[PDB]
Amino acid sequence: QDVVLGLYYMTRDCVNAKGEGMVLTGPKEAERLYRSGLASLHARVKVRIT
Amino acid sequence: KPLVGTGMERAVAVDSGVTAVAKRGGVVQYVDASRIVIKVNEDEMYPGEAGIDIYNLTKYTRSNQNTCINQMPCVSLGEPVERGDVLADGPSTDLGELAL
Amino acid sequence: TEFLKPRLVDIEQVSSTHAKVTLEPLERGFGHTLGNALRRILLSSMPGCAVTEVEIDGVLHEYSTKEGVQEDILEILLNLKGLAVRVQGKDEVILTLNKSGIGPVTAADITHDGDVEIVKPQHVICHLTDENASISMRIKVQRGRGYVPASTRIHSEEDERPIGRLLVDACYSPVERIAYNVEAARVEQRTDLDKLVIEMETNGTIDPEEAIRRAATILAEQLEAFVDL
Amino acid sequence: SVTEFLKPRLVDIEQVSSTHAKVTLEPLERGFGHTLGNALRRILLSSMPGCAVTEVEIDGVLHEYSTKEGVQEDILEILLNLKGLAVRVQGKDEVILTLNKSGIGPVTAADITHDGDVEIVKPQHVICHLTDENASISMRIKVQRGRGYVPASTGRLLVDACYSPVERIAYNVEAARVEQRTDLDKLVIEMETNGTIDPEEAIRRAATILAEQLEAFVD
Amino acid sequence: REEAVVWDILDEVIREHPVLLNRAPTLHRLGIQAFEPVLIEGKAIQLHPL
Amino acid sequence: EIKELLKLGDLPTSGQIRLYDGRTGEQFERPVTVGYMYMLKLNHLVDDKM
Repeated sequence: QDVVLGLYYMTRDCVNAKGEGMVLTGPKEAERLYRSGLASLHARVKVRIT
Repeated sequence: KPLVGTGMERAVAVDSGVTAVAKRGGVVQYVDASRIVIKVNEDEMYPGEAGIDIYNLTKYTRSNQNTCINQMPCVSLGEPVERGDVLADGPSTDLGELAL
Repeated sequence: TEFLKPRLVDIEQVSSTHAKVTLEPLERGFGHTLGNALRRILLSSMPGCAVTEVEIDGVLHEYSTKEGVQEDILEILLNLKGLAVRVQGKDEVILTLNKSGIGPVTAADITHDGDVEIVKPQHVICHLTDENASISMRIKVQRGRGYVPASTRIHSEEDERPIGRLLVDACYSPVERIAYNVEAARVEQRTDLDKLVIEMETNGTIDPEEAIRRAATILAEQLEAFVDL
Repeated sequence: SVTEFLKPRLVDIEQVSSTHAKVTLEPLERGFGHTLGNALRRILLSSMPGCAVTEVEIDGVLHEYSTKEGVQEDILEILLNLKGLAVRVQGKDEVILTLNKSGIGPVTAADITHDGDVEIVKPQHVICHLTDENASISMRIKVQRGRGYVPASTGRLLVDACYSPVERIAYNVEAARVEQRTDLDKLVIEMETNGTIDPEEAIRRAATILAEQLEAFVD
Repeated sequence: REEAVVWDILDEVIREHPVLLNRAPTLHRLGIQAFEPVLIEGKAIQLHPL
Repeated sequence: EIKELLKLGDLPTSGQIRLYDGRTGEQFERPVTVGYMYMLKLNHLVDDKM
């Protein structure tokens, strides 16, 4: 029950959020951004996925 | 104490028979966490009797669940009391209110 | 690369227990890093000096009661646990508490010593309720850090302490709550220089001018490994 | 023993690869694992200094909204890939490089104008693919030295600057014991860097900076 | 004597020896499972969330 | 009336406060409910059952 709540909260998306709309070169850079506080978790972004 | 209760404690803790209750009004004369002696006021003193009422509080004693049931005083030397007031808090009770 | 180093620009001892101290200047983020690292260090590892054992003249076990006292022996021990004192250059000390007469028994009744200082003399230990009532106890105080329960203590002493020595759980840590607030400072006509202000509520045994230095020393020595690679 | 806190001995430094390792510290006093790990993370991830591309000028294009032909990938993709480039710049604050390429084939980081003072740690870094017989590109790439990871908050084109070489650092604490207690912390630190700086020295630097910041109070 | 060396013996004996954990009422076979044990200071059995 | 009493104190009329994680110094996203709940230790302690 708790884990699914965590994943639901993590992968949800919001309309306007901090760090929205930029381009991230990869998932690692995204994570760094979040941990530096420069971006919100629910922010909409374009990341190069492989 | 409970911060949020329903006021029912002021009765449950009294009628439980576990707290020492002042039989008559009077003034406390001596307390030693074991025996509280009350100078029952002459308005309720019997003409020939002593006119001074003891209360031998029960200390650590095993209960049916192997718990301690000691009663501890709450009144102070020289404090006036009226008949029915809780003198010594029993286990799980404090200042006359049930507190689990 | 422009990093500045912090300096304890000011300390305000608002009370005997509550104080504030400002570290300035600090670059970006260092306010958070220092504020939290120092908060954790000060809450956890700060040494203090607390009561460890008690021995009252005519009692045998903590569950008993003394004649002519308003508080049971357990409540006397609980009150003693709250006593906070300083000791000057010793690892342990034995203080005698000799008292009689109707009235309270406060920390002032303890036999004062030149190296022992009580932060709050207005601490009440128990109430005597008889004219001839009297209590004498030999309180033992030890330095240390952290919290040492009596169960761990006696099982680590490895000798049988005599009957009549009661052991209380000591909470050596003398700080109660540490908050840090980061706010900008007008330095060098440039912004983004955080002034970290730490406000601490203690028992009053230690002065922040030494508390923060000891916390910083602890952090630096633990940091020695990561620079030792 | 009131001033005798335990000092860990590193169990390891499993360099799973030239970029990333699994530096583990053991043992630490309870509550010291996070106190050290989060502080090191907070240093590395946002305050480490390095040189990274911050501004770009591509030939005859005003904005990444414009997708110039001759290149398989678009200008936004070019900018993100150029952001991925790791550089080691010696003794300068900012530099302007020029990359020029021609012919049917990809454009790789080995083609930049090596000044000699500038070291491109990954010549094999692919930039883009040229899609014409006459396909040729030339661009002026600005490098600057700074600290941390500066976002895009600020014919030039801005790009996010990854000054800090640490691509990723994550740490865990776990139970470790001595002969009499199991309340102690073992600190497993993992970091992956861009490769300009080896991780094992990167953490050495991080601790360096922090210790310096602690200098005014410790005796 | 719970000698400190005896704990090293236990930490060596228990290395790869499974233990069966069996909550009751065990309606279905998934109620009995084997686990690799790890020593814990307390007195409660540490179970996995999943 | 709960709102009125919270207003009498300097406490937030919302009932929920923001908290900070002690390990990392970060602020939890979105406030959380904090208060004084009356808790009881039931007579089922483990040392009587292990």
